[PDB]
This record gives sequence, structure tokens and C-alpha cells, in this order.
Amino acid sequence: GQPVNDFIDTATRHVLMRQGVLGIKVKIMRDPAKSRTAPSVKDY
Amino acid sequence: SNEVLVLRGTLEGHNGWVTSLATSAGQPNLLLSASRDKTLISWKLTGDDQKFGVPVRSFKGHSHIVQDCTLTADGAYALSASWDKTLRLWDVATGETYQRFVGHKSDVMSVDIDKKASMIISGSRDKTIKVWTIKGQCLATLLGHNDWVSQVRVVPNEKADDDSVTIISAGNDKMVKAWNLNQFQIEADFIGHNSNINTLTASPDGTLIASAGKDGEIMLWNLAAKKAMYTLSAQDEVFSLAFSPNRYWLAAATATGIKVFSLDPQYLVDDLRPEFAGYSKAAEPHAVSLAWSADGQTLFAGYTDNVIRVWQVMTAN
Repeated sequence: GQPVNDFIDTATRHVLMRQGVLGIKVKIMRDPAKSRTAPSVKDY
Repeated sequence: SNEVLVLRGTLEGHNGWVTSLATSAGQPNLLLSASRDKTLISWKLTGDDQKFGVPVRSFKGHSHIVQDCTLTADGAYALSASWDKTLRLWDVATGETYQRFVGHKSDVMSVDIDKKASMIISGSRDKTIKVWTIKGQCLATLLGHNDWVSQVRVVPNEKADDDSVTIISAGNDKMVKAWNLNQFQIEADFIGHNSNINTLTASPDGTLIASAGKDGEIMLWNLAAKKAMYTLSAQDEVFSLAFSPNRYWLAAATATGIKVFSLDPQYLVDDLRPEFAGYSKAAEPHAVSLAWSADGQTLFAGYTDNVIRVWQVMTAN
């Protein structure tokens, strides 16, 4: 939805090491409350 | 040749409306009365033409007004349902609360204990028909009413409890309901009422149901057959119903008076209206409760002027 465009933030860093490279995906969701801007008888 | 009800006097000691009455079988001299003075009074009656002797005990223990009460067949215990969302089990002797039934979320409007004094049902304004032991333990929660539950009664067995344990309730959702408490499920849906059902009672044998309310329609059903029988017009609002232990009479508490009907032969036996002193006619006290005695000869009536008026059947010329 649109709450993803308003509130969550994602960052992807490729960390280069001695074997290979890895993928670091940090996804932080901030607080949305701090967004400043006849009678019948039946029987059973 | 008529069978005449005569005003035998008055029983007064309450501060609020006499909302319930219950008589005894072990001792036919005992009357338990639940009132809107948040107390129940137990009387030992000495029947004279104007006054009645001894007022035995008071049972102060309910925070808000006491709505319904019942005695046991010997007359040793009391069972009071109050607006404090609780029930209580008293000793008619000392006034000792043997147990407090705490479970409901609103005002408890009715209470009745079974034949062998071991299963205690309770109906309230939180549309909940709870079933308790005698020790204070809720073992059943029978929901089903979508409005208030004005009255819950246990139906008198005729086959000596042949595994059939039935209770009948009167909702303000304009329906009567019959529950089987052997598996805890709905067993019958009595539809037919057009307004709020104020009361309901099962006949002595255990096959007739009488439900009336605001419409003034005393509707009779057959519970053993689970089919609608008929309807008797009681005109004004009927607050309490009761079947005679011996006779085939049905006395209803109408906003005008106390209408005693017969079912065989079909006719209105009486319409009991006591003389009031200094009141307008839209200011006259009505019957809010009534209890039949152990032999069908005495009719006790709990009124709204805090006074329990009593009638006795004779035989006229």
C-alpha cells in the first residue's frame, strides 16, 4: 500500500569480503503516530 | 355457586417494591420476599382478618435492589438474585450467606433451583443464562438471547427425571426458549410474542408454558409437544405469572390488578383489585409479583406500595 511509501525506509548495502560479497537489506519502520508532516414453535 | 377470593389483610415491612415471592412446602407458615429495599424478609404467618403476626428475618447483603428469590422444599435456604450482578444463598434461620454467586456482567433478574436442590440457574440483563452448582461454581454459560433475559425457570419433571433436564427462559427479544442442560444446548424456540416478555412459568406437571409481558397477551404453549397452544388477552402489561398447585388456574399480575383465569372450563375466574387510599387511577399500585401457597388455597401478591397483600379461596352460594 501507500503506508510503505509514507513510513518504511529500506537500504541495500553490498558488503565485500574475502570469500564473496553479501547483501545487507535494512528495512526500518518508524512510528506512524510521530508523523509530523401466528405463533410458531421450532425444535432441535 | 362460585369460588371466591377474599382479601385477608396485609403484610408490610418493606421500603421498596415487593418484586418477588416464594412459598415453602416443608413449612406452609413461611414466606420469603425479595424487595427493592435491597433486603429479603422471611415471614412466619399467623393468619388473622386484618394483621399477620410475626416478621421473622431480614437479609441485608445485596448492594442494589433484590429482584428475584426462591425457597427450598423444606424451607431452610434462600436464593436471591440482585442488581449488584451477583446471587446469594442464605439460611432462612440465621441469615447466613452460604455462598456468593459471582459471574454475571449485569443485573441478575431471576433465579430458580431444581427439584433436588443441586442445580442453580440464573438469568440476567447481560443476555446470559448461567448454570451453577450449589457451591458457587458456574459450570454452564447459556447464551442465545439477543435482548434482556427477564426470567429463567426450571420445568417440573413428570417422569421422575428420566435424563431430561429442561429450563425455560423469557427474553425481551420477544421469544421464549427451552434449554436442555444435559449437553447445554437450545432445545426449543417459542416465537409468537409481539413485545417484551416480562415473565414465564411452567405448569406443575411440566408440559405447559405461560408467557406474558407488555402486550398483555398471556400465551400458552405445550412444551412436551413443543407446539404453540393459544393466547389469552390480559389487556394491560402482565409482570408475573404463576400456575396453581392443585387447580387449573392462571393468575397474572396486570398493571390494573390481578387477573385469575381458568383453563378448564375456559373463563376468567376473578379480577382482584384492592382499595387504595388517596391515589389517582393512573397512580394506583399494581402487582409486580405473586406466589401460590402449598395447597392452592392462598395467593400472596407483592405490590409496588411495598405491601404484600394476600387472598384466600372460599366457596360462595
